[PDB]
Amino acid sequence: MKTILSSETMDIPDGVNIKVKAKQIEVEGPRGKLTRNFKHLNLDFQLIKDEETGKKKLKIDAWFGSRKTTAAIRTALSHVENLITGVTKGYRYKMRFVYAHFPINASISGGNKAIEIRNFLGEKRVRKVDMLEGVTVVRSEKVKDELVLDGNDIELVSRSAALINQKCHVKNKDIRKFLDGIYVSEKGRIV
Amino acid sequence: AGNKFRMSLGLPVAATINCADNTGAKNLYIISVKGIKGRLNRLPSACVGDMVMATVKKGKPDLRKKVMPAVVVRQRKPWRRKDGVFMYFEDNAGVIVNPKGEMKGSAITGPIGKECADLWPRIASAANAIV
Amino acid sequence: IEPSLMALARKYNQEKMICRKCYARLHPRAVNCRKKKCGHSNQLRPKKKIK
RNA sequence: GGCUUGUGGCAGCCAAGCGUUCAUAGCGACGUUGCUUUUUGAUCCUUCGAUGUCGGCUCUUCCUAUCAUUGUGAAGCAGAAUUCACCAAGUGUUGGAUUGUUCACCCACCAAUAGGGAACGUGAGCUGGGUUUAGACCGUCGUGAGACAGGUUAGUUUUACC
RNA sequence: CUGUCUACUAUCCAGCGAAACCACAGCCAAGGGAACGGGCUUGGCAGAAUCAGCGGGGAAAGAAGACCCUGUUGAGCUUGA
RNA sequence: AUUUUUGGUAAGCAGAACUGGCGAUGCGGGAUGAACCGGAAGCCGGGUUACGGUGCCAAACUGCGCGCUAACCUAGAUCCCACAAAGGGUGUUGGUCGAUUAAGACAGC
Ligand SMILES: [K+]
Ligand SMILES: [K+]
Ligand SMILES: [K+]
Ligand SMILES: [K+]
Ligand SMILES: [K+]
Ligand SMILES: [K+]
Ligand SMILES: [K+]
Ligand SMILES: [K+]
Ligand SMILES: [K+]
Ligand SMILES: [K+]
Ligand SMILES: [Mg+2]
Ligand SMILES: [Mg+2]
Ligand SMILES: [Mg+2]
Ligand SMILES: [Mg+2]
Ligand SMILES: [Mg+2]
Ligand SMILES: [Mg+2]
Ligand SMILES: [Mg+2]
Ligand SMILES: [Mg+2]
Ligand SMILES: [Mg+2]
Ligand SMILES: [Mg+2]
Ligand SMILES: [Mg+2]
Ligand SMILES: [Zn+2]
Repeated sequence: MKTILSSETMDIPDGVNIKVKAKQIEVEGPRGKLTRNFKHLNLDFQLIKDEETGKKKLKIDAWFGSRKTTAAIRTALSHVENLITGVTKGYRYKMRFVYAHFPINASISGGNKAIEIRNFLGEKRVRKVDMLEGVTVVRSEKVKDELVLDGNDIELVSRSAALINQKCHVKNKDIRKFLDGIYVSEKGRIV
Repeated sequence: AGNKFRMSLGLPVAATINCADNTGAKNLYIISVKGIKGRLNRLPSACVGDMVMATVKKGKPDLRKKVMPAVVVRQRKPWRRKDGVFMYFEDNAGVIVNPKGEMKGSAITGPIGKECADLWPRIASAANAIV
Repeated sequence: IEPSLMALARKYNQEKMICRKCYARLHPRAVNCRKKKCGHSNQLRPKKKIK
C-alpha cells in the first residue's frame, strides 16, 4: 500500500573505511578491498557521521515503496555487513570428501587456485575446477580429507565451494545409497 | 589389435552359399545379417566375417526348417585389402554357429578368410588354411 | 562411510521434500513448490528413505 | 472442405480402495470437468453445361499427444533392468511371407522399429491388383425379363507448346 | 543400385508452319466470404528483356455427369399388369 | 436476429409464435462480412451529430485524474465474434469472521 517511509540503519566498525556514491559502495579494511554495485536498487543510500564521537552509520530507506520494493533494504544491509565481515575477518569454507570404496584424490595446482579430482567413484576422467578471484583452496592437514576455501568475498568463496560440490555429482545411480561427493560442512571466518 | 575394416558386401538376403562345416548341412540360405540398421529398399548384405541368420535348404532333416546363426568364411565378390590388393574366393561359404560364435561342427572343408579367423577364434581353430 | 560424513551427505541427498505434481526437489522445510509449471503447488511429500 | 463431437481417441479434478503397513512410488471405484478432428456418425452450406472415384510406388515438407537418441527430476531406484514425470520435433524410425488391400498377423534385424497432417498429400507423376459399364460361370432369389452391402475370370488410363 | 554405349528425337540454324484453349488476368501468409481467393481486408514484399526443362497450382483442357434424384419424358426386354 | 419455444449430445441442424431486418438497400462504424451498432438516400455550399474513435498506419490529446497488472506460456487489449472448464498458487491487491499480545504476541539463543 506504498508505505511512506521504510528505513533501516547499521553500525560501521571504526576499523573499516566505507565510501558511497551513486549506489556504489566501496569497503576498505586490513584484508583488502571489496566493491559492490547496488545500482539495481531504487533506494537512497546515506552515510551519517557523528562529529562528537566519529562513528559511522549507513542508512538505507525507501519512499512510497511496496512490500516487494521494501524487501531489498535488509538484503542490501546484509550484503554490506558481509562485505565488512569479509574485509575485516575474511571467510573460510570447509569441504569434506565422502566416499564408500574409492578414495577421492585431490591435487591442488600452483598458487592454490585450482584443484584436480581423479578417482571419484573410480572414474578415469579428471575433473578440473578453477577458484574464483580472491579465493584460494588448500588441503587441510589436521582433518583427514578436508578442503579449506579462504577469501574476502563471501559470494565468490561460496560459489567456488558450490562449483567443487557440483563437479562431483553421481549419475545413473541411487544417490541415496551412492552418497559419494564433496560437500560444504562448515562456514566460518578466517580470523 | 584394433577392429575390422569395412569390406565389399556381396551376399544380400536370399543368397544361398555352401556349408563348409561338418554339421551335415549342404547350403545356407541367408534371411538376415546381424548388426544391420538398414535403409528403405536396401537389402541387408553380409561379407566374410559377418554373422547372419540362415536356414538349411538341403541337408539332414534335423537341421532343416529352422533358423540358426552362421558366419561367412568365403565370398566371390572381390574386396580391397589395406595393402591395395583385391582378392576373392572361388565360391561362397559359411559355417553354422551358436549365438556366442561357437562352431556347431568340428572341421572346415576349405580355406577361410583372414578377417573371419581374426574375428572368431573357434572358427580359426577349426580351420585348415587361412587365406 | 563414517556416521558424520554419512549424515553430511544425506543432508544434501536425502533430507528433501518432493513436489507431488512435478517431482521438484525442495528443502526439507518447504511448504510450497518453487516451480512455475505446477503453479507453486502445496502438495508436498518427503523424499523416501532407503528401508 | 465447413458446423457439431453423440461415438472414437487423448487429458484433468475428488479420494473409497489396491499397493507386506501406506489414498496419492505406481494406480484410481462411485462421481465429475475438459481437449482433439488421423474414427464413425449427424447435417446438406459449396460443387451434377463433371474438382478423375481404393491401395501401393516415388518425393517433399509439417505437427507432437516423444518409440530411439542428448540433458534432467522421482521410485515399492543396492547393481542390472524397469517404471513415472520434465525440457526436447536436431537426427532416425528398417529387410521380408500371406492379403489389391487401409487394417491385420507372423519371421528377422535394430538404438528404435512412435503416432499423425498436407483436398482421408500426391493418376496431364506411374500402376491398375480391387471397386465400378458392356462377355461369361456358380450359389440364393424371381413364373420371367432379371437381382444380389455373395463368390469367380477377361476387360482402351487422353492432352502442356499457355 | 545404378552406371555406361549405339541410332533417332529433343537442342541450335535455313526454309516451312498449325491446333487446343483464352471474362480480365496471373508471386504469397492469414482473415472473412457461397463455410478451400489471382483480385477484397491486414501483412510479407516487389526492378527491363530473354533461354531449356518441369509437372505443385490455374478446384487446367477434353463432354449441357453415364452414378444419384426429379419430370405427371422415353426406349430395349419380361409377365400372373 | 432479441425474446417465447419443439426434436436432437450438438450443429453455420431441423421445425413453430410476435416483431423487426436481409432478399429488393446504398451510406458511417464492427480491420475484413446479406442480417450486428448507427442510419436509410434527388445534385451542391456551410454548421452539428449518431454508432465508433483521438501512439503511427489514419481525421481527432502520447490531454487532465485514481487504482490494479509485470505474464522466464506469444501478458492484455471492446455486443454479434470468431471459445475455454473443473481444480489450484505462501504472486500481488482490497474486504469478512476468529485467536495471542507491554501482568511482554511468534522464530533463535
Ligand atoms: K534393420
Ligand atoms: K468427444
Ligand atoms: K454434401
Ligand atoms: K457433381
Ligand atoms: K507395398
Ligand atoms: K485377355
Ligand atoms: K527454322
Ligand atoms: K506476412
Ligand atoms: K416430363
Ligand atoms: K433401345
Ligand atoms: Mg521397398
Ligand atoms: Mg506410502
Ligand atoms: Mg511435448
Ligand atoms: Mg522429426
Ligand atoms: Mg429357380
Ligand atoms: Mg475458411
Ligand atoms: Mg446436365
Ligand atoms: Mg447429359
Ligand atoms: Mg408432379
Ligand atoms: Mg439499429
Ligand atoms: Mg456537409
Ligand atoms: Zn512442483
